[PDB]
Amino acid sequence: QVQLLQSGAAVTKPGASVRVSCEASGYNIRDYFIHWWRQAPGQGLQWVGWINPKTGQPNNPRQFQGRVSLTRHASWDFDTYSFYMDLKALRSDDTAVYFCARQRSDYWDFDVWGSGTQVTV
Amino acid sequence: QVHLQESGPGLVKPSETLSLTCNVSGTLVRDNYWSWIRQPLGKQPEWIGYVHDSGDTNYNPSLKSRVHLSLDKSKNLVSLRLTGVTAADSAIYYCATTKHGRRIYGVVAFKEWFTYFYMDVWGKGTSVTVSS
Amino acid sequence: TFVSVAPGQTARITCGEESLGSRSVIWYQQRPGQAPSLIIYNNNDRPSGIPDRFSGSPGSTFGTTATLTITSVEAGDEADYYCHIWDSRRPTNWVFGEGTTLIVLS
Amino acid sequence: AETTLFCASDHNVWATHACVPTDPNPQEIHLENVTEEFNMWKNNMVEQMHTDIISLWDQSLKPCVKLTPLCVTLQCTNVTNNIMRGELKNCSFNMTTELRDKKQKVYSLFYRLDVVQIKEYRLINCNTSAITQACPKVSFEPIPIHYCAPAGFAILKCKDKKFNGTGPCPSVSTVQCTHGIKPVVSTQLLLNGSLAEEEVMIRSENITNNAKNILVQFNTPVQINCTRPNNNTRKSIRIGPGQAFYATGDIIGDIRQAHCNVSKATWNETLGKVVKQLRKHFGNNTIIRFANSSGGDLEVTTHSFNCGGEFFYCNTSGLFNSTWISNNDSITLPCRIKQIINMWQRIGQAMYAPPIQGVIRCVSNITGLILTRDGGSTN
Amino acid sequence: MVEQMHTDIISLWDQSLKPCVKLTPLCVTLQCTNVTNNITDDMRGELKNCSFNMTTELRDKKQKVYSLFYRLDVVQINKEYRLINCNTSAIT
Ligand SMILES: *[C@@H]1O[C@H](CO)[C@@H](O[C@@H]2O[C@H](CO)[C@@H](O[C@@H]3O[C@H](CO[C@H]4O[C@H](CO)[C@@H](O)[C@H](O)[C@@H]4O)[C@@H](O)[C@H](O[C@H]4O[C@H](CO)[C@@H](O)[C@H](O)[C@@H]4O[C@H]4O[C@H](CO)[C@@H](O)[C@H](O)[C@@H]4O)[C@@H]3O)[C@H](O)[C@H]2NC(C)=O)[C@H](O)[C@H]1NC(C)=O
Ligand SMILES: *[C@@H]1O[C@H](CO)[C@@H](O[C@@H]2O[C@H](CO)[C@@H](O[C@@H]3O[C@H](CO[C@H]4O[C@H](CO)[C@@H](O)[C@H](O)[C@@H]4O)[C@@H](O)[C@H](O[C@H]4O[C@H](CO)[C@@H](O)[C@H](O)[C@@H]4O)[C@@H]3O)[C@H](O)[C@H]2NC(C)=O)[C@H](O)[C@H]1NC(C)=O
Ligand SMILES: *[C@@H]1O[C@H](CO)[C@@H](O[C@@H]2O[C@H](CO)[C@@H](O[C@@H]3O[C@H](CO)[C@@H](O)[C@H](O[C@H]4O[C@H](CO)[C@@H](O)[C@H](O)[C@@H]4O)[C@@H]3O)[C@H](O)[C@H]2NC(C)=O)[C@H](O)[C@H]1NC(C)=O
Ligand SMILES: *[C@@H]1O[C@H](CO)[C@@H](O[C@@H]2O[C@H](CO)[C@@H](O)[C@H](O)[C@H]2NC(C)=O)[C@H](O)[C@H]1NC(C)=O
Ligand SMILES: *[C@@H]1O[C@H](CO)[C@@H](O[C@@H]2O[C@H](CO)[C@@H](O)[C@H](O)[C@H]2NC(C)=O)[C@H](O)[C@H]1NC(C)=O
Ligand SMILES: *[C@@H]1O[C@H](CO)[C@@H](O[C@@H]2O[C@H](CO)[C@@H](O)[C@H](O)[C@H]2NC(C)=O)[C@H](O)[C@H]1NC(C)=O
Ligand SMILES: *[C@@H]1O[C@H](CO)[C@@H](O[C@@H]2O[C@H](CO)[C@@H](O)[C@H](O)[C@H]2NC(C)=O)[C@H](O)[C@H]1NC(C)=O
Ligand SMILES: *[C@@H]1O[C@H](CO)[C@@H](O[C@@H]2O[C@H](CO)[C@@H](O)[C@H](O)[C@H]2NC(C)=O)[C@H](O)[C@H]1NC(C)=O
Ligand SMILES: *[C@@H]1O[C@H](CO)[C@@H](O)[C@H](O)[C@H]1NC(C)=O
Ligand SMILES: *[C@@H]1O[C@H](CO)[C@@H](O)[C@H](O)[C@H]1NC(C)=O
Ligand SMILES: *[C@@H]1O[C@H](CO)[C@@H](O)[C@H](O)[C@H]1NC(C)=O
Ligand SMILES: *[C@@H]1O[C@H](CO)[C@@H](O)[C@H](O)[C@H]1NC(C)=O
Ligand SMILES: *[C@@H]1O[C@H](CO)[C@@H](O)[C@H](O)[C@H]1NC(C)=O
Ligand SMILES: *[C@@H]1O[C@H](CO)[C@@H](O)[C@H](O)[C@H]1NC(C)=O
Ligand SMILES: *[C@@H]1O[C@H](CO)[C@@H](O)[C@H](O)[C@H]1NC(C)=O
Ligand SMILES: *[C@@H]1O[C@H](CO)[C@@H](O)[C@H](O)[C@H]1NC(C)=O
Ligand SMILES: *[C@@H]1O[C@H](CO)[C@@H](O)[C@H](O)[C@H]1NC(C)=O
Ligand SMILES: *[C@@H]1O[C@H](CO)[C@@H](O)[C@H](O)[C@H]1NC(C)=O
Repeated sequence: QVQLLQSGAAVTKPGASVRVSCEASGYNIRDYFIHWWRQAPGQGLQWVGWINPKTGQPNNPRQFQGRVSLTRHASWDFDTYSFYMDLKALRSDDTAVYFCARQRSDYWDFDVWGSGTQVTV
Repeated sequence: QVHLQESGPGLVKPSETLSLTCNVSGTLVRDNYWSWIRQPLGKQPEWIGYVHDSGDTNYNPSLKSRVHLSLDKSKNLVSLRLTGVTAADSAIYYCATTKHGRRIYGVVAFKEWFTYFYMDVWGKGTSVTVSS
Repeated sequence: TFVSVAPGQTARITCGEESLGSRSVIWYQQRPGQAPSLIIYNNNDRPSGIPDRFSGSPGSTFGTTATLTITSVEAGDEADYYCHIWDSRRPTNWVFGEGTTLIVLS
Repeated sequence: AETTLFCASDHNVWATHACVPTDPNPQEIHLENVTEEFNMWKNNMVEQMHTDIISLWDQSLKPCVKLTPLCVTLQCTNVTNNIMRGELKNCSFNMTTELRDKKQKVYSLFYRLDVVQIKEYRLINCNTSAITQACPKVSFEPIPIHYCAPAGFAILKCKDKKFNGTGPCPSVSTVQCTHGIKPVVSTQLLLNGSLAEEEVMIRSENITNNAKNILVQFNTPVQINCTRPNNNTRKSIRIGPGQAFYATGDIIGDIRQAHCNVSKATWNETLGKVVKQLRKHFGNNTIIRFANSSGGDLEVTTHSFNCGGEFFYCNTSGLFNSTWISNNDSITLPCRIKQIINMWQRIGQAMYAPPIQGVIRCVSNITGLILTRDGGSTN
Repeated sequence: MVEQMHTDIISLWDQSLKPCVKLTPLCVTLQCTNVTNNITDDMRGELKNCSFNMTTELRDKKQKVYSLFYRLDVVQINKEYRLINCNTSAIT
């Protein structure tokens, strides 16, 4: 039962910050990366960045650099893994559905995705 | 040469502000660090803060809000106002001059140093007493 | 404290607590009925005009009390001695050290 | 094929007892007209070495004292100092005396990374794991080990220089076993390793992929020199019958921050070679930046390693801060020491590295880097 | 053969001592008097009647119990004693 349960939708004013949770369970979370994607209304998908669940190391592009903080929290006995994505300075262009997929193997084959969190600004 | 002359009331009541005024001859006030030292009779001296331009002042934590130092560049004078004096304040006062330094002991970029002051030359003396 | 030493002999003055860090001791000297006067700063660096007879223990040593050596003492050095201490691992001491009275037998 | 190999080691955590010593002279046979397809990413020797190193760590840590009573409430005042940041904490606590019915109020000097608040603090690992003190006599100095194949197997070495990590190797030799691998446990910079032959070598499993790290191998070493200038005197506290705990009792003066220096004149033009070899892959016109660190755990944001028995965590934000365009001063890296170590990314088995008396110094060789690209970068 | 025999004997001793119980609670403060033996002058203290609190099946409870310990087995800390090993090692 590979589950990537996300949090509820949030509405936030410009200049404030938001956090999106991606509570993960049902597999070896440490083995596979977690890639955050954002999809604007109507437009195609876009890459927010990946996080390694072992070392907590993120990797964001130049566009999202300095404004996205990808963190992970490991529960006791490694049963659940709450993956948080924090956006610092939201703008009008930041409204989107945020998904958090898992990278199963080196093909970047995202087989499990979160339900998606609608962030509106 | 540097000459320091201090003049004050001589006798001040308790809870009444004391104004001790020091005149320097030999160098300009803006070019040196000015210090005040109060020595109780039969005891050690006690540094009660120093004053300069650009707001470089640190006073004694005991006499934090009591003693205040001011400078007069045109007259070449330095004034001290001590508020709320008590019987323990009756002491000899000297108006001296500090030349700072830097005792470095580390990497410097990590702020592993401290600045130390010392009385290069001395004043004359003013044994201000308090009578209730 | 009181210390008495004959002329022409070394006198050792200890003032303040034990060392704890990189310490800078400034040794003053107050004559009777006179203002204090600098004789040593930075534990060895005498100011201009002061005699070179005086010396001080270096601040690089840890756990040792500050020591002022006065070799070949004369009548002029019969006076008080207050040491101002600047330790890196101690906040600023706005009160001078416990004075020591050097008394010459003459 | 894959097979288990043994050491050839010439007190340490990397025990030389339960595997054979070295041959007096290596036997190297140059196989002429042989072109074998190597692939270091699917190499099983790496996995066997990782498992062996973990096993040696476990067998070294196993017959030594468990610090079970230390997870208690700690009255932690700041250590005597004038100051910005109180890194060292003077923590007092009730500890079990060798008699079970008696207690002793003792104190220690912990680090800020080892204690979390609840003035009442507690050790960082009380929530997640049990703790085992490392043995004071046992040293963490890396020692060379050569992994040698059993009978019926052979080890092929690629003597060809300029060798990419994957693909055919025109110059193959067979060796009985390897050189001194010297297992240094470090992040963000490879220390004490092979120094290449011709030019800086960039190796990654897929260059296009970001998710996979980039291993850079240097020509000449970059000398890095550390100091923990604090004294950090050690004192023994008998926490039970035959069980002793080594605490930082006091510090002789100048509480100073630990640091490792790199030369600026060497690290510059070392990064010059690195950006030249990287522009060899990403085109001859792209500007190549180096940035601080993306983020993550403390072991990854900081160049973490073991110097002289103490675990350093150097910032290295001044090293990797450069922009490169196509056309005796030292970089001082402030490091943070830590005693509660969770090695091999394992939760459940922590470790208390004891204090080392006196001052400690690194003089080590940076012989490589680990990097990760930033992703994105469409055109 | 001597070295191998010695190593085998020590390992047999350790293997026999492994599954047995650990007496870490026994390192406590013991009130020791003399066992009733008239007054034998010297060699009177060779057996000491020592009382101590011991743990029970329930961790929250203790019990006052007594036992006869030899003089060589104990060391004084006038009546407070402890087992001689309590600073050097642990007993199985
Ligand atoms: C990584 O790279 C950095 C940068 O290069 C480097 O930082 C350096 O750290 C050292 C310590 O490791 C610092 O050295 C101190 O420097 C001061 C200042 O020395 C200068 O100025 C004096 C004149 O005031 C000159 O004579 C001198 O040549 C220098 O120009 C000194 O105060 C220090 O020495 C005293 O303190 C030590 C600690 O107690 C004592 O052991 C020593 O004997 C000295 O005490 C004596 O002198 C005192 C004078 O005030 C006196 O009061 C005492 O009684 C006693 O007689 C000390 O040497 C240096 O400042 C840093 N340099 C820079 C450029 O930042 C790191 O070390 C390096 N790390 C590695 C691993 O390489
Ligand atoms: C023990 O620790 C204390 C506390 O940290 C140190 O005292 C400090 O000493 C430094 C260095 O002299 C002082 O900094 C100086 O202050 C001036 C500004 O002061 C204002 O701001 C501070 C707080 O920021 C207030 O406390 C103060 O009242 C004022 O409002 C600046 O003018 C100074 O810069 C100039 O001087 C230095 C050296 O003289 C030069 O390097 C500079 O370039 C420049 O010329 C300077 O920043 C600081 O204010 C002191 N703090 C306090 C609380 O008094 C002790 O030095 C230290 N002692 C030992 C023995 O280790
Ligand atoms: C990369 O390799 C270099 C060498 O190629 C290596 O430098 C070595 O570091 C060690 C560890 O700090 C140094 O050994 C120490 O040196 C001094 C002087 O002899 C002593 O204080 C030490 O002895 C004490 O510590 C030992 C360890 O617990 C105890 O066994 C011993 O009984 C003492 O208590 C110790 O010998 C060594 O001098 C250097 N240099 C060499 C070998 O040339 C460096 O550390 C390596 N880098 C990494 C990250 O591993
Ligand atoms: C055990 O305790 C640590 C702290 O000692 C917990 O880590 C904290 O997690 C909380 C979660 O809300 C964060 O606010 C803190 O930022 C974390 N720690 C620190 C040191 O800043 C850890 O999650 C706990 N482990 C459990 C409950 O399994
Ligand atoms: C850590 O704190 C302890 C608190 O006890 C300090 O130990 C005291 O040090 C003072 C120094 O003047 C002595 O008078 C006391 O007797 C000491 N108490 C005990 C119980 O030993 C200790 O010095 C502190 N250490 C540091 C490095 O700050
Ligand atoms: C990235 O480098 C910058 C400095 O170039 C560091 O960012 C600072 O971090 C501190 C500590 O969290 C903050 O108080 C500052 O506000 C930050 N400055 C800026 C300009 O953002 C950062 O620490 C480096 N990253 C790592 C992992 O070391
Ligand atoms: C690593 O070093 C960098 C560079 O010194 C630190 O970034 C500075 O942090 C201070 C506060 O500690 C800020 O005021 C500066 O603005 C930062 N930026 C600079 C100098 O460019 C960084 O904090 C250090 N990292 C950690 C984790 O301590
Ligand atoms: C060892 O001492 C214990 C007391 O600590 C003795 O036990 C008592 O013996 C008397 C004998 O008259 C009984 O009446 C008590 O009820 C016993 N009290 C207890 C068990 O708490 C014991 O006899 C002594 N053993 C010797 C001298 O061999
Ligand atoms: C102790 O250190 C903490 C953390 O830096 C600081 O907030 C506090 O003011 C310090 N207390 C004293 C008495 O120095
Ligand atoms: C140690 O135990 C005593 C028991 O009365 C308690 O009052 C004290 O606070 C404890 N000290 C610590 C935890 O440092
Ligand atoms: C290794 O890199 C070199 C230099 O770019 C390249 O020519 C070679 O094909 C690479 N190896 C493989 C197996 O692709
Ligand atoms: C590192 O230390 C060695 C040995 O003391 C010295 O020769 C070298 O110059 C140092 N290098 C630095 C500080 O970069
Ligand atoms: C490093 O060298 C390059 C030229 O190769 C120069 O542009 C750059 O400023 C240097 N950086 C340093 C010394 O930090
Ligand atoms: C990065 O390098 C530039 C140029 O030397 C310098 O101004 C800047 O402060 C450096 N950043 C850090 C964090 O050291
Ligand atoms: C550290 O302290 C010891 C105390 O015995 C002293 O001998 C040693 O010199 C100190 N270290 C340094 C570098 O001064
Ligand atoms: C660093 O590299 C030089 C040159 O290869 C070598 O001679 C030296 O032993 C190395 N030092 C180490 C590994 O500490
Ligand atoms: C009996 O026990 C006491 C302690 O209670 C001991 O000091 C003494 O030597 C023993 N012998 C006699 C004869 O009292
Ligand atoms: C045993 O426990 C009781 C409980 O009240 C205590 O008074 C007594 O001193 C203890 N005796 C020993 C030998 O520990």
